[PDB]
Amino acid sequence: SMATRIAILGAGPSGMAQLRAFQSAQEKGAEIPELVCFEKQADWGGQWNYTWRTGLDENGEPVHSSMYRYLWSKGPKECLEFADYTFDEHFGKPIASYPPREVLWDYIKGRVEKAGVRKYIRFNTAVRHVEFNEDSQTFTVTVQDHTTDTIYSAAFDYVVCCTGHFSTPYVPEFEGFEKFGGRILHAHDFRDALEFKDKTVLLVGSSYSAEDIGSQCYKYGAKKLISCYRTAPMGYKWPENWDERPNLVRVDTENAYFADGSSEKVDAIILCTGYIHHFPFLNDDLRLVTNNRLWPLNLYKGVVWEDNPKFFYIGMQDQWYSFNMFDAQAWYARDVIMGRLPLPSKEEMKADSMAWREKELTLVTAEEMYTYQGDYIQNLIDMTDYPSFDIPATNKTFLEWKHHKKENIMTFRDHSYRSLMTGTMAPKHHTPWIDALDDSLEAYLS
Amino acid sequence: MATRIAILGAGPSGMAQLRAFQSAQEKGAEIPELVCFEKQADWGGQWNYTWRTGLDENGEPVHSSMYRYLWSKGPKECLEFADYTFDEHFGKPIASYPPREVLWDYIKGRVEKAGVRKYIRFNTAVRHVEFNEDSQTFTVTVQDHTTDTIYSAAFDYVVCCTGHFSTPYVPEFEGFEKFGGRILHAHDFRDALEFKDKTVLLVGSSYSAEDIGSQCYKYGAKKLISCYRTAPMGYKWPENWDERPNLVRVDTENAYFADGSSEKVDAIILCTGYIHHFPFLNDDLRLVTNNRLWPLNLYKGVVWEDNPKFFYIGMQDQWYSFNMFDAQAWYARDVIMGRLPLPSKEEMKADSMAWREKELTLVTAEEMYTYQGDYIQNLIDMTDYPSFDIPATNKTFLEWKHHKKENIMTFRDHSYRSLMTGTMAPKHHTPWIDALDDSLEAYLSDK
Ligand SMILES: Cc1cc2nc3c(=O)[nH]c(=O)nc-3n(C[C@H](O)[C@H](O)[C@H](O)COP(=O)(O)OP(=O)(O)OC[C@H]3O[C@@H](n4cnc5c(N)ncnc54)[C@H](O)[C@@H]3O)c2cc1C
Ligand SMILES: Cc1cc2nc3c(=O)[nH]c(=O)nc-3n(C[C@H](O)[C@H](O)[C@H](O)COP(=O)(O)OP(=O)(O)OC[C@H]3O[C@@H](n4cnc5c(N)ncnc54)[C@H](O)[C@@H]3O)c2cc1C
Repeated sequence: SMATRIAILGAGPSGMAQLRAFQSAQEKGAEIPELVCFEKQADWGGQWNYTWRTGLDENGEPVHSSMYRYLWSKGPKECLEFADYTFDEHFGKPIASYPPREVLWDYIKGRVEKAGVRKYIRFNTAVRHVEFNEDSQTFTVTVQDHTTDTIYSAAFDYVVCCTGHFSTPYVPEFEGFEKFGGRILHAHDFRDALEFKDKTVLLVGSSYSAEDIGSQCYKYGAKKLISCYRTAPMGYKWPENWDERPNLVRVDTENAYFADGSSEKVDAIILCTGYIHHFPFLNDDLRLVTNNRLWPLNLYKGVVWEDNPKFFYIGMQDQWYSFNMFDAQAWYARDVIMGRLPLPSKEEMKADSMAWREKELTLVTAEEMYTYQGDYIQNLIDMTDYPSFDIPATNKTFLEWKHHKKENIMTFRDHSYRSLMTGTMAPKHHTPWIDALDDSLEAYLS
Repeated sequence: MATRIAILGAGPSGMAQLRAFQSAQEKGAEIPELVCFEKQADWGGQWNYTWRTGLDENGEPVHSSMYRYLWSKGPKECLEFADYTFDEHFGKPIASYPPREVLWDYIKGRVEKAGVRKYIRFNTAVRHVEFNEDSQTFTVTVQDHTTDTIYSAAFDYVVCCTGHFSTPYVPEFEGFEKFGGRILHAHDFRDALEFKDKTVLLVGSSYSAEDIGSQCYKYGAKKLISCYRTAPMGYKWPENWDERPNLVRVDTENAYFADGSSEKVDAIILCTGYIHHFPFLNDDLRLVTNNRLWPLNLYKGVVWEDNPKFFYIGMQDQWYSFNMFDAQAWYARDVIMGRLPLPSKEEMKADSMAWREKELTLVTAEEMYTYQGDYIQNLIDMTDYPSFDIPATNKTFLEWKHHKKENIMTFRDHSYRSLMTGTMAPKHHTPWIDALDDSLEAYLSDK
């Protein structure tokens, strides 16, 4: 109805938030651009759409989801609630604070099922190339539609990139991998923990993947777990059959050797070494290059590409906050696309981003980090009609979560926190984490 | 010479393409400028083994489907280069079914001698090829992973040598989303010892199934089941390996089959083939076909009929391999160089149709490899590729077929005669089943 045409790449949480932002503005009576969203999977959800598939999907594209069986929320759900679609509204009842994948998946779909935005999406279509033409001032987006096996392009006035940054593995090599006889994989290819039942598992890395894949491995009966770190130990007090050591240095037919001179028989090695920002459809003029951090550079307000401000990136930061961060972002992007918030000059954009980067470098403690992100989110929601929830109250919730993890890393998921949107407190779940062997939504909600 | 060629990939076909040009210039011709792009850090293609699975370190798809303990699948006598013999490379006779590392060494040998490595830009992935109608040139856009830059270059011709056995065809079966063992495609199979003392289901009834089964067996898998969609492999298997009708569904631990059987299974390996997948090509340049002896739209099986400045090498199914690619690369070379002019689109189409009509006739393995030999024969008669004896190579194939029928676990223990040198291969020092060391070093010593 407005003259322009927008392309949204990806229908993960960020892609869905972006459609939702437009749908919301129009429901309040605005005229909005034409929307096309492209998604390579057959259904929306992004990471949350679980697949048994590993490696390359059935059309030959990279498998996107890194999620595995038995995965549950990693932080209080109370911290990732939508300000415009509460947990109360979706579920009709109170539920525990750390829901399984399927439940959280259900929740986010619910919002966009209600919004009726599914119709903007062309599923099973992979983005191949985006180019900007200087003379028309438009982007040409080329895609492959895998349902018809045709490749075609279309012209757009703005492009919002919502393709995530936790799907292309960073996989470093260690000496002797070419002759190790057990399995080597990246966290990205981890599926069923029962595959590692009665086995000795090495996890390389000291971040969330290593904490969590370790825990699932443990909880489903891995015989022994070794996890090893490059910089500093995770530092949690692990179960009896799990130990932390200095980094792996080499491997041979059955054995792993470590930097402290230890050595051990190992059955499988899981690289929990993170991901890279990888945009294979973008040229150097549009393509973001960064490591995982709270403040990537060259994004104004963390979302506008400074070299071509008709291009936007959603959710490319590291994530303490997640779902409502993407909303705050998508709402911003929407508003600038729609002319409601004009942009400053390239010089001020750069100055502003530099200030944000300066402060990022200041940050030492987990507490400072999520607060920094809250400060960021706060800035965004103040500029748009996103409902402004209570950021400091969400920070306390993060703080409590931090503590519970320290107390006992195996039972942090058994606690409860209060919604910052509704005020409702979460009930205890009906089963302790360690004993809830059934990841299904059906079991979680009975 | 005025023009500029882009060669995509430095596997056996890419290397053959470089070698054809180098050869022509060694006999005194002026050749085009050459750029070859390879995404891996070394040449060899499938033969360059990687422990990596899924996506490689730059984020590109892992290319090699090869696994530890792999050896040649047919007589080496059948895949010898007519211009670089096994005798010349190795300085001695060797057995007929060499390991991966040994064949790898042999093909690199030819191009190390030719000095063509300097044309290649390694660690560079091809992203897009476009043809511009107004300049009549191709713009090839690539990412260099050493510098992390994306750039383009203009070319007059493009030869595509990126292979067709690297993007898995992976079908879904009911209940995969809840099975608790591993699911993988043959593409991701690396060490057989990962399946020691385990029960392994192999879905499929072709070469991957035969060979991944055999490796699994030979390295001590407890039990093997292999199931087929159309017809059984039909070989007489070991005692802990059986063939059944197709898998229908799966649950937490169990596999159920079409004949009503059911079994506890540890790992499922899909041995279901690959797809021709060219993610850098638009519909005007992109070949779409299933695995076969005669894909359609390739004139002489190499020239893209819709834009004859674009060429495809090694896109057929492979009885013959390495010297088929040479026959082709030499043909492509000669057309690109002006030595062989092309007919009209109409005759290209008519000729291709005739070849396809015959491909539909083929029933027996013997007819199939003979067809391919007829095809190869046609190509080498048009270029100065040395014409070896195709009928003699056909016999070798035929003997190989027999040995496989007699005993599927000892076909690799036989020996055949080179069709290039006449030399007969010696017996290997170790029976296949007992040769647990896949290394070049072990294969070439005398114990
Ligand atoms: C293993 C794991 C566990 C996590 N757990 C939690 C958690 O418990 N809590 C939490 O808050 N966050 C968690 N996260 C963070 C997660 O990043 C966010 O929750 C959320 O998934 C961000 O979604 P997104 O839309 O930005 O990207 P994604 O969820 O990755 O989705 C991006 C979309 O882009 C599509 N796409 C990509 N490339 C193309 C292409 N070339 N063409 C077409 N479409 C394309 C993908 O198919 C996908 O649908 C987890 C992440 C991982 C990897
Ligand atoms: C598991 C397996 C076992 C086999 N065993 C035998 C055997 O024993 N005997 C036999 O005769 N044949 C065998 N083959 C057949 C095999 O196809 C040929 O031997 C030979 O490897 C074909 O070489 P190629 O150059 O055509 O393709 P490939 O060997 O696949 O090489 C193609 C090259 O293209 C490069 N490439 C692809 N995409 C890009 C890109 N986008 N950008 C840059 N570079 C790219 C690749 O990295 C690779 O180097 C086997 C095949 C498989 C899968």
